[PDB]
Amino acid sequence: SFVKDFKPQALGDTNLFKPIKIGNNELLHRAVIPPLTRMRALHPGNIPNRDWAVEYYTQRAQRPGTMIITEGAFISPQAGGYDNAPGVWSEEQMVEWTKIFNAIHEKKSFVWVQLLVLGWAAFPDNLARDGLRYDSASDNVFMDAEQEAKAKKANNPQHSLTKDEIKQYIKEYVQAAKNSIAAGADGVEIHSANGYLLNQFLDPHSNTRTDEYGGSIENRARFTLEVVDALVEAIGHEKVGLRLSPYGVFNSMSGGAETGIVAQYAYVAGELEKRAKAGKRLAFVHLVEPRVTNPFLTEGEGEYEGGSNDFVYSIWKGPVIRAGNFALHPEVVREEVKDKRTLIGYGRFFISNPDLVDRLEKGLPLNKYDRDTFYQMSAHGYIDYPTYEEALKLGWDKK
Ligand SMILES: Cc1cc2nc3c(=O)[nH]c(=O)nc-3n(C[C@H](O)[C@H](O)[C@H](O)COP(=O)(O)O)c2cc1C
Ligand SMILES: C=C(C)c1ccc(C)c(O)c1
Ligand SMILES: [Cl-]
Ligand SMILES: [Cl-]
Ligand SMILES: [Mg+2]
Ligand SMILES: [Mg+2]
Ligand code: NA
Ligand code: NA
Ligand code: NA
Ligand code: NA
Repeated sequence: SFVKDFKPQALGDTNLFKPIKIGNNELLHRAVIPPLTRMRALHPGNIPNRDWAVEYYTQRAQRPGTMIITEGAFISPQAGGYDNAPGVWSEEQMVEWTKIFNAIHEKKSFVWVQLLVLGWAAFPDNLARDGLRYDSASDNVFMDAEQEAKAKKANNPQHSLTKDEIKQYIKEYVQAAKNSIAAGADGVEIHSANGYLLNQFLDPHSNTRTDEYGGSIENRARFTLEVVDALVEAIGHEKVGLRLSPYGVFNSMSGGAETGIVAQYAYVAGELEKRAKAGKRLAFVHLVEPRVTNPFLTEGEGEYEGGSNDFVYSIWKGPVIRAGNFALHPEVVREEVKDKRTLIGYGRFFISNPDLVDRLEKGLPLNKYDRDTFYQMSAHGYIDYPTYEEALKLGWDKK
């Protein structure tokens, strides 16, 4: 069905429908598919779904010139811990990714691989089964009681990374980025948001380290920036973006309750701008808005009103993608895109609307999403959401 009480607005008369170049890609509009974990990869081997993933991405690539960021993809076994999320370290994975990238490109759209390392958000028992560590910045602060207890029961207590282990992750990010480009991706996004490993280093709640990787703003940012630099060197700044969620609380990050949080993220933005001014400007910075501090919560819940991401624009002077409860708020998007370097990521409603871009241009009703199938091993709720035309044929204008 369509979302019941939504009053759509046509956004075709806004900068959402003006072209923009991101990295090497000439986008034809500024509605971006942000990374969306869907848990259809198959075990063993974290293989992108051999039956459905091509079709899923093909559907969502249908508007020419769309930028798609993939679901988070693990850079190595040690970076993982969800059996049904994909990786980008093996030949068998890349065979499937190549098909996905080719399909997106045949629709004249673009694809950026999000590179994911879980840290304390991983399942410690899956890691133990596979002989892998359960990693984070620290060893004395935990995501939650259940994770701590699972790790202990698995004889895999949370481990504070050594400097050598950090270097090994950086090597894996580099190789994963290389693999992505070689298989045909247009670029990569470094996931430093939503409480995953890099964010666990950025945040003073999760990072209690006293070495060069914690204990100050500069030190907490060090791992993220080392990954940025390593990828810029390996595949070029024009093929690298970075995702941040300054106000996020998902995965037990601090959010605005931490009075130093804006400074921490302002420092990162400043370091990116310094690199840009020195000739190595990232393709984009992707920000999760305080509009959504926790994406498990229905739109309108978990909104933090005590902060804005606008500070980033005073610092970083390149493209900015913003995501968080924008599909139901065309009035907010209409104002944000007046800034000429702002793109809008639409997450949950791109799950349920493969033709979302047409619907945004033309002010059409939106398909309601089905949260129950966000992570199910099924084509249902993955590749069977209708286009607007198909929905009319199903009678959804009268449901
Ligand atoms: C099912 C689901 C999966 C997600 N997976 C990812 C992910 O892999 N990487 C990531 O950075 N964010 C992920 N997110 C966060 C989204 O990219 C997005 O920031 C968030 O849902 C807010 O935007 P929205 O209100 O348009 O959905 C996910 C969100 C949902 C609901
Ligand atoms: C909001 C959710 C459900 C989510 C899932 C996976 C990742 C990598 C993420 O960043 C966020
Ligand atoms: Cl509804
Ligand atoms: Cl799992
Ligand atoms: Mg110990
Ligand atoms: Mg159901
Ligand atoms: Na309208
Ligand atoms: Na099938
Ligand atoms: Na401003
Ligand atoms: Na249905």
